[PDB]
Amino acid sequence: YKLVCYYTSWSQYREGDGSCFPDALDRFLCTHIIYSFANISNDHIDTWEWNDVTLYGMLNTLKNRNPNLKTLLSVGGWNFGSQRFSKIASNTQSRRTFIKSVPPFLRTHGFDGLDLAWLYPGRRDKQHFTTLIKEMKAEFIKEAQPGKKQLLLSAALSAGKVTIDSSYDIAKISQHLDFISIMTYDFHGAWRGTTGHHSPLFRGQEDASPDRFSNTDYAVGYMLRLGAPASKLVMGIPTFGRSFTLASSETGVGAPISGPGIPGRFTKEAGTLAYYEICDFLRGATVHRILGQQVPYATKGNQWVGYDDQESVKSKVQYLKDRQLAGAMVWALDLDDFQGSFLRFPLTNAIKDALAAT
Ligand SMILES: *[C@@H]1O[C@H](CO)[C@@H](O[C@@H]2O[C@H](CO)[C@@H](O)[C@H](O)[C@H]2NC(C)=O)[C@H](O)[C@H]1NC(C)=O
Ligand SMILES: COCCN(CCc1ccc(Br)cc1)C1CCN(c2nccs2)CC1
Ligand SMILES: [Br-]
Ligand SMILES: [Br-]
Repeated sequence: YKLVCYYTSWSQYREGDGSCFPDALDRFLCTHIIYSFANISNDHIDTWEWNDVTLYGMLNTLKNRNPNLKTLLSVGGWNFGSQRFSKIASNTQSRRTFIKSVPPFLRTHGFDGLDLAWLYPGRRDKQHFTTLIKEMKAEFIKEAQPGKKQLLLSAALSAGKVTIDSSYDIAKISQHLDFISIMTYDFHGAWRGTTGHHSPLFRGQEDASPDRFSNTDYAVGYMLRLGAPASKLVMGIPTFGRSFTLASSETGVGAPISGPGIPGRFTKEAGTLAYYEICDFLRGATVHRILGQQVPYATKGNQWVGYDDQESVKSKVQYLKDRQLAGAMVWALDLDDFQGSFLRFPLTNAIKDALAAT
């Protein structure tokens, strides 16, 4: 089984024990660690943070004692230009420039592959996205024909049915990618103005859910139905939770809200909490496991957060193995309890143990 784990460079700037650098990562925890994110500048792949070369080194050092560990560099994100990615994929000139720039950059900085995290191609760039993936794979094939270990090509794909329908040609890009990480979190499941778990495993109670596609099971089944081999499918599991400010004494799935939850001390973003922030939050809170959805939420005062814990990620790993998928993907290592402030990496270690069947 694959255990694909993301590291985010901006996590270095977090205060106190939130500060996360690649040397805090257990070199044996994951089979693949993906560094997020790299830039596209002048139609070339390039660094993003000022100390990216150094952090690259800290990350790829981890393979010294661990030769099986593979690393990829992720390009894209949600604070990208996105028009830039479309320009590179649509403009043939920019496309050849980017594709040619990638293998030497990766070899120079010690990465074993590239990860595409374009969010999102859209209706206009579905075909350009397919072309980009095909020609990227072709250049990787050419670069290593003289008996070199071939560069890997992966892609993080949305788990949202609408985005999947408008953005991806699944059966075509699946034959070129080494694996597909399906982002089975950030689901916009709940009715508007209402609490909902952002990463439920199953639909759960039928009349308590606005639609059928806003759950992990549906997204995995759909991507399989569209022609993605199970052996190339890596199911994403979040080490973060989605939070809401309650508007009433109702604390269940479906309760009214006035907006996003209060930002955590370390990540400082309304509506989201890192898992260690959630561990701090759990002191004094009540945890209810959503019966049909197999994931927990925790409530305290006017605060509601749907998250994943050790039991729920064990359940999700059992799901992916029953489906015979390639493994699990984790977003993100720096959002797990990496310093063990509440052992270390509790959620990712739970995923890793659960991946070891029986
Ligand atoms: C990522 O790449 C983009 C594209 O080259 C950079 O955008 C330019 O940044 C310079 C410096 O601030 C500006 O003067 C230009 O006007 C920008 N051009 C465009 C088209 O956006 C961006 O700075 C890069 N980011 C990082 C962190 O390296
Ligand atoms: C409002 O946030 C929406 C963006 N979501 C969540 C970001 C977030 C997490 C924790 C905190 Br605390 C604050 C923000 C990301 C999640 C993972 N991501 C990818 N996974 C694989 C490749 S790209 C897609 C977008
Ligand atoms: Br419909
Ligand atoms: Br359907």
